[PDB]
Amino acid sequence: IKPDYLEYDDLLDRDEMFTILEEYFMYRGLLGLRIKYGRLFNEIKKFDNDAEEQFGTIEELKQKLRLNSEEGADNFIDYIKVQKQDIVKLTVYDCISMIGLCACVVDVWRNEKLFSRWKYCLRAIKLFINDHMLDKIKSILQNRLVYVEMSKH
Amino acid sequence: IKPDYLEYDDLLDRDEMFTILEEYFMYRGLLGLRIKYGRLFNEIKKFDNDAEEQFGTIEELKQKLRLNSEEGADNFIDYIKVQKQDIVKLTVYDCISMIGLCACVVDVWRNEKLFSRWKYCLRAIKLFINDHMLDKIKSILQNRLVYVEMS
Repeated sequence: IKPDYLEYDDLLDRDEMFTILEEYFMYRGLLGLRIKYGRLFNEIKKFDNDAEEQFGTIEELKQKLRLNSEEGADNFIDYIKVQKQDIVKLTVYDCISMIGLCACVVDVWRNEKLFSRWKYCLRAIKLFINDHMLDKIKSILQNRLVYVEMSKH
Repeated sequence: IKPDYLEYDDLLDRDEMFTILEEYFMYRGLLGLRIKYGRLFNEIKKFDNDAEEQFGTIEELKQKLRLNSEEGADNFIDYIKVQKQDIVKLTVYDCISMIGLCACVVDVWRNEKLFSRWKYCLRAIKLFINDHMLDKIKSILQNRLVYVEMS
């Protein structure tokens, strides 16, 4: 039995990166951010700054992708597919931004009470981020948490 | 890719009973009941009446098990185990009541904001309800979706 990552402060080798993301999008997509999260989720939450810098503001995407419309989730998927196409050589930082983007998008859906749409973030991650990139993200989060430890003490 | 069951109105052979329960406890345990549910979840929601009749009120269970305490989830699991060892011959209706019981319990945890504890309901289901009983429950829910239409 694996741990619950909502209030998890670590990221060990035994922890699966995708599962962390599954729970992250479930919890953020259903409960939102006004909740106690652990150091782990708190790090992933910072991916939001990246996403805005790379893909634009959520207010813009919301209008352009018509996120809250019936075709909103399908549009988001096509948009993600378009992003993956258009980027010349994908870096781990693209993948990080992309996650932050999903997070911001899931916020829009939660507020609209389209609660089942958090699933689409996972579908998008699967399309955008391969196992090799998930490893690199996990390695980065592990480093970032080690520094958060130093900062604390 | 399987469907999302939050607003699902059916229950087909291809739908796995455990997965339905996974999502049910996730959604009820995190969002609660003031949400649009499909006919499927609405049926499982009725398991609540069963649970009260068989295991007692949630107010009492909450006090007896001290559900919101640090040991609350472990206590609930113990409770489930005890109840199972105790039942001479387990019926599908015992399993149904037990699910309703988990549902009522998850409500307590949600209100306390112990949001990760919904997982324990699944752990409890796995202990209490074998695949054979899950099939019988699925069969009943399939009938009930029909019975409801009739009415």
